[PDB]
Amino acid sequence: IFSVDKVRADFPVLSREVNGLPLAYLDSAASAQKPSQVIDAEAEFYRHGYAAVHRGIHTLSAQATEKMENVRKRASLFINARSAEELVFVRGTTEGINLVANSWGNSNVRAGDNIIISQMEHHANIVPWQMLCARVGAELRVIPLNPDGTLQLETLPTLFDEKTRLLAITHVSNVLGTENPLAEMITLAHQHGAKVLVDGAQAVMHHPVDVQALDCDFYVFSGHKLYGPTGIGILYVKEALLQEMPPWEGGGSMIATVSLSEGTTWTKAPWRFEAGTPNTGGIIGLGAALEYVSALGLNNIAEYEQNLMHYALSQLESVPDLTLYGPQNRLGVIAFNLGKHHAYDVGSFLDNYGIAVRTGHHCAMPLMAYYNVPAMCRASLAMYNTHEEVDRLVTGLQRIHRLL
Amino acid sequence: IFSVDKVRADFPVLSREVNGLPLAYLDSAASAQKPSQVIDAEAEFYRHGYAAVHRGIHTLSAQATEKMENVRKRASLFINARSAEELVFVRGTTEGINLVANSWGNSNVRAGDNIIISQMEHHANIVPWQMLCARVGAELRVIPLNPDGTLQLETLPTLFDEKTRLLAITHVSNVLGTENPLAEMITLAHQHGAKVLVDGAQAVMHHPVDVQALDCDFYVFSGHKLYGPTGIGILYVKEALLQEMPPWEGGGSMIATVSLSEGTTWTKAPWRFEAGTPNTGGIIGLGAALEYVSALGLNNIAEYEQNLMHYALSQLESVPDLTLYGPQNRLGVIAFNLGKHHAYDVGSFLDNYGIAVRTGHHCAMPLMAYYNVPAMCRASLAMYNTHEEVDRLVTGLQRIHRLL
Amino acid sequence: LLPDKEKLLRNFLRCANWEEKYLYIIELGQRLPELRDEDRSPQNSIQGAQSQVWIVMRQNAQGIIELQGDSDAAIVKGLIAVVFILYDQMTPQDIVNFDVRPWFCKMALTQHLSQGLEAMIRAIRAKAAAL
Amino acid sequence: LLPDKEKLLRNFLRCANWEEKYLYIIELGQRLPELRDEDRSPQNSIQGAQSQVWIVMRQNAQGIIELQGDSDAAIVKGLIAVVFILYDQMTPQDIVNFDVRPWFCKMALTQHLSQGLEAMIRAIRAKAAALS
Repeated sequence: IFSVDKVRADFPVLSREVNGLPLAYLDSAASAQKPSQVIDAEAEFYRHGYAAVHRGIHTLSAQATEKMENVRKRASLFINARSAEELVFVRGTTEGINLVANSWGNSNVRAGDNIIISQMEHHANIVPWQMLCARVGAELRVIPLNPDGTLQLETLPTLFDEKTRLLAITHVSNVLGTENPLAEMITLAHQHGAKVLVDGAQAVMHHPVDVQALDCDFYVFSGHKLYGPTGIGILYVKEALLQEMPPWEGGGSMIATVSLSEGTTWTKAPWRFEAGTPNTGGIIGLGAALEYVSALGLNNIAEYEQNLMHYALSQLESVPDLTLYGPQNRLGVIAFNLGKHHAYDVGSFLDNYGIAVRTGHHCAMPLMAYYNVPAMCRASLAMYNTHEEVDRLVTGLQRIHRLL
Repeated sequence: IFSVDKVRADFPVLSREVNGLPLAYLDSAASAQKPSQVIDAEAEFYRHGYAAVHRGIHTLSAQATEKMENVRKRASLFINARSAEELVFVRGTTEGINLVANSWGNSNVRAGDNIIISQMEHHANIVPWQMLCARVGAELRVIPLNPDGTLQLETLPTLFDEKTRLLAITHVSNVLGTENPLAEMITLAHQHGAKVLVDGAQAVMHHPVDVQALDCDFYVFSGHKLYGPTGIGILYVKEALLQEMPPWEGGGSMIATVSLSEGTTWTKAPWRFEAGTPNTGGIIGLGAALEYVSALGLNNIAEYEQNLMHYALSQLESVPDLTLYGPQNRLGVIAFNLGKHHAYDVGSFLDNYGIAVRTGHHCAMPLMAYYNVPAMCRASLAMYNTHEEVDRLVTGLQRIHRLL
Repeated sequence: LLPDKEKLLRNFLRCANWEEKYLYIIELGQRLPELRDEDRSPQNSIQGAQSQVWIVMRQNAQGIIELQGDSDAAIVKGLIAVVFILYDQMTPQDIVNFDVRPWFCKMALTQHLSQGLEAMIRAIRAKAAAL
Repeated sequence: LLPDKEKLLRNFLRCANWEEKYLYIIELGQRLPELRDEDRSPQNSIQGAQSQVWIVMRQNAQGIIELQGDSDAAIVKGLIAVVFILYDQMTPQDIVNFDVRPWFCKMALTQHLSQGLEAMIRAIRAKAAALS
């Protein structure tokens, strides 16, 4: 079984006092706290074995390169990819989506084509495709939303045509916690000739993800949202497509020869999309966090998180004039608004009570405009949050409702 | 004054045994070891105050945003830029040069123009400009090298012209240790209406740098070579030239608005080129590293480094058939070959003596080509390298020559 | 109406805790007169405060400046009112040369909240200097 | 001539320390038959070996694989020699199915030195698989 006490024992920030009170971090969706294991992994790699990682000659460099490739293999086993050479290291889901849009996009989308996204999509899953459409001259069609935070799938027949090139969809929505039918939408997309990219920046930390079961052609996620360090993230690409995509950033490592009179040639897959010195410590920490989460078992995490979400949704009914956004079966996050009170005030107060929630548009403004609001308050229910923190949040919401 | 014992004290890696023998890390020019100060700044930030940094409403998030911006100010004051808003966080010198070439290149370089590089440039300062000249159909021009590894400045007349848009030069060469005259090149390039980009990745860690005394238009450097964490790098840009450049990566935070019907509007400088979540941990560590170095004082460090370099050059005169590349007034790195023996074999034997030196083309194939060689060995004398390591290298080279 | 900077700072320091201070700010914002729907336009919108903010400045029948404001956020409107108080009954030059810093320091706002108020003050000072 | 994998492993484990083992690799490289100037072309180049490595494989009159190579790095050439010794007198299927991991385990070449060796093994297995 799962024991949130032992788990919280490992995150040191969970001992901070925010504004004179013990901190209750409810913004893991914005970024997850890192256990002591990941901090120590990174810091130890730094202390007793740091060196360059470009197949160097001396022992330390070759060991560091081995370590980085082992981390890549662990990450490939995580999502269940066929080959470790189908995962590229990036800065995060944002840079991964940009890379896919520039590399694969600029060579696979032209004038007259069209790209399909959802109205719930994060800005990271919206802006790159807009830039691409503006560059090549393609159309961007949006999957509408239903009031309950789910996709109007019945509109799919009128959005996919012989010219649909890509479906960039979100796995778990970082605002509504909705989970889209990835396999079915992906089957429909593959029936037309349009690839599929999946933004799972929010889905990985809750349940197991199987890039071969979804058949998605691109999958992305960020490391700071998986209890690991920042600056690192994973972009999985089907080997078939990845072996044919040109290079994005240009420099050292990703090349095979560099001549000022005979041109330049590029290296094989994964590395061709990893210019300059990679974030070695970040990769060490990301592997450490992967090992941690796997040791805890994603299914126990998901069971605990679903029970905690049900408890919190039951408790938030005793808050008058609260308005929630998303389906009942949401994951990880609750978006809401306390009466006619602006989200900024609800959040400022909650934080003055030591409670940390995110307030505003959450890099998902089209969602806001759909919902006819200017902002929302999101709270994250991570694996290290307790029922007592849910009670503190309901308490703060009720006291704010009174005082306002 | 300086004291290398107390300095080595802060480097845990400098107590590691390689192949059974005390390590002598002479590969800092490919990557510098970190003092426990940087490791610990990053670990403490992860342990006692981590949170997303997007001007979050809760205390941890606002504190983290202030920490990142204070590190940005420390960066701007290190190189001595006018404004802290004249610096952008990137992953490294490679990504920074790619960004300069894509944001500022596509709009300031048209067909018919010509860019000017040098024959000793790193690949990160060669590949981006080649890709750019391919995208816009411009011509790439090169400043040749003299036998002594110094630039043939005389050939500047036949290279600069009214179509010359940019001069991309390296402050110090990672292979020869040569230090090009940046001020005069920059004056001559500005007289031709050409901007100047300076890859100073090998210069910031040996002596003080002043982007106003040089008047360069763009400056780049990476932190993993600055004794700081990986995946973090500084791109300085002139405020005038920066506030006009279009945004490169698209995502969250770097947008003022994101409308699927009225287009996407951008946000002001630096933050326009910081898509998605920035490496907060890397940035904290880079602040720590800058603090440590500033404490040690670049002047004392340069004194000790020139002393160690002159000692190493005096002691290497007793190694038979040793060919050195570069001028006598080099900084940080010695590039050599041992007789006719290949670089890989010398490096391999040295490694098995505990001596970590790099072997290969050092991401500078045109340099290798100019020197009629297929590869060199490079040994870097950092601020923590002693005389004993110099003697060990000399003895190892002697033994390698006798045995081979 | 709104109290003067003297009574404002006094009644603020008289607050017993930070909750009372924040509620007093929300109330001060509540006191601000309603903004004309015409003035609630982009030409009068401010940016950088994380919430919609409108601030219109105009010289009355004299060289004196009159300020109207609104913000979709309660505490933001309260800060608008605090500013209006600090810049109450002053000509463009008097606003250009008035040091609001010691007032906020004696109110300790940056230590309990920080940049949106700075942006509002900058916009008001830009208007006053243009005048 | 080059020793068989059995004699190779025996003589290598007979090495008292490591310098002898590295010079034995260097020598084994120095025993290879020279490479035709025609075969040292970009069509026979191997990447990831941190040195210019040429390797050519071809089936003779039978279904037997005949290998040749060269490297501007002595120890890389010795690795070429050792890989050739391990894969000697075999058809493409024998090459694909043969697991070479335990021989390296018995000679300890990744704990001493090994990624260019991985590049060589992968390229040879790719040629064998394309042939079978």
